[PDB]
Amino acid sequence: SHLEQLLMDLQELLSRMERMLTFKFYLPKQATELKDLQCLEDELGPLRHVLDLDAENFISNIRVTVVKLKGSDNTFECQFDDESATVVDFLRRWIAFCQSIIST
Amino acid sequence: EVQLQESGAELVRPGTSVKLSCKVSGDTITAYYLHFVRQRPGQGLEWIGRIDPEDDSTKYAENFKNKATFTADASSNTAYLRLSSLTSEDTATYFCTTVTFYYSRELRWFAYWGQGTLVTVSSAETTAPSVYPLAPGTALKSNSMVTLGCLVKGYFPEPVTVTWNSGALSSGVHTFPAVLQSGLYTLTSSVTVPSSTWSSQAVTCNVAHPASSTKVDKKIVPR
Amino acid sequence: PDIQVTQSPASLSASLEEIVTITCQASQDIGNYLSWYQQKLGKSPQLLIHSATSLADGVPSRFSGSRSGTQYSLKINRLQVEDTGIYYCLQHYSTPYTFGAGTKLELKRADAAPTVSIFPPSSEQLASGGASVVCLLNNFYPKDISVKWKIDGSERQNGVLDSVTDQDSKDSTYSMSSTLTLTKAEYESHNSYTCEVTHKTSTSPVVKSFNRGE
Repeated sequence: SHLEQLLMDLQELLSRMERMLTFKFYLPKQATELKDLQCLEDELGPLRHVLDLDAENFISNIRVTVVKLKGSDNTFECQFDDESATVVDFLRRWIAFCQSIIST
Repeated sequence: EVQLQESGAELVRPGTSVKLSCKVSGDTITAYYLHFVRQRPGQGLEWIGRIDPEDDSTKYAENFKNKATFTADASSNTAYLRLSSLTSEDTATYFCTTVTFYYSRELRWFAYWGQGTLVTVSSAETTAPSVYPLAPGTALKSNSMVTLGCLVKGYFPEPVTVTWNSGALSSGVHTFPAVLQSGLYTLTSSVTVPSSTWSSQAVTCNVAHPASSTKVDKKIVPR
Repeated sequence: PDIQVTQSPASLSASLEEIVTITCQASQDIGNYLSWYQQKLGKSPQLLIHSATSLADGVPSRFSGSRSGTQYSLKINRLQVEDTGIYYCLQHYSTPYTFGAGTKLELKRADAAPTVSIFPPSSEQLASGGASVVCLLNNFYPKDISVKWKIDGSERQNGVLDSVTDQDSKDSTYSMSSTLTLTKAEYESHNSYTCEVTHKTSTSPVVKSFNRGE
């Protein structure tokens, strides 16, 4: 239920997102496991800044969901690709990852 | 790729304010959040706050809520920090630095810093230094090394700069930290050169004290 | 609830080729929003490691960062002479940002005797009615040292100002300047001026001296 909540939260973000397209987000090369959600958490900083018109509660609650999902055993280091992405493609990518990781 | 430069009054009186400038070149100012950081003389970095030139929105440290005011002029590529109700505790070096999400990850977090500029909060008035030679008082016996110096005495406020032969002597230079006594600073600067370099050519210290618009060049001569 | 951060150690001396670890502890779950900075000679700080574990652009590859939950580490893989200076962490997770209080890192060295020079007052200063006697101790190690001024055999404590340089970035030595300031009249009432240097490189104190008017 955590994943689908994250998916809908990411679907919510993408749906109500589409100036702020100049911000540069970054993605992992591969994202196939729950522990890869660390890479999403790492980009919530800039994701918060673009989020302009108390959305803090939205990002904050996405983060707690990510922390519940990524695991507790280890601190996975994320490996980012150098190629940047708009706030839109970034959101679509993680949405796709969520749908991807649910159905297994 | 980008440079930051801070400037502002070097000497300010207690209870008054000071306005510091942060001039960015190499890139537009709209791409950055401009943060200010201060450092007390013996102390660490201390986050003051930030402003985004596009939004003019501002964030403040607790201790600077009633003290600091950030402004920006996008047209002149410059942000400003006004510090009010100045006390001696506000005596510090002030830096500006940046945050950006318009480029790579490695450029987001305080990747660029200014050189920093010193502000002294005091009631004392500006005083120009006197510059005295430091020359060996025993005879110069060749093929050895020799240490020469300049005593920079009785100035206020900090800082002064010292070069030797306008920079051509950089190694073997020791410029010591100023010491304060009776409201006036004193520092020494030495240079070590071969005994044969002293006789063949000039060894001169170039001293500047911007606060008093003083430039002094003192040629060091045998005694 | 402002985020506090504890840096440790506050200071440290380590040898060449030594592995050095510097720690920051955050009062909250901050994730990868902590970075490491270096500062030398009170000049501009420089970003070393960003986002807890990534090396910044033009930084030596011996610097690295790790993280375990709320504990963050700056590691220097085999310390270099130029690494003397101050290191800072910064939480930049949320406003207000917060710096660690810093770590003062100094290099260990083999011992080095000071080069000691003493300078009588310049005739230019005496003309102004002042008389500063200067002693310079250069390029010594370790940093601990003591200087005494003797005037005709007895110690003078008043009028003395001392200053020591930050550790040299190329040879890890320190330098010191001691100035004894007298009025011209006071200076002319005595004969012998001595700078007496106590340092572990000599069993007995090193002496540099002059007689006024010699």
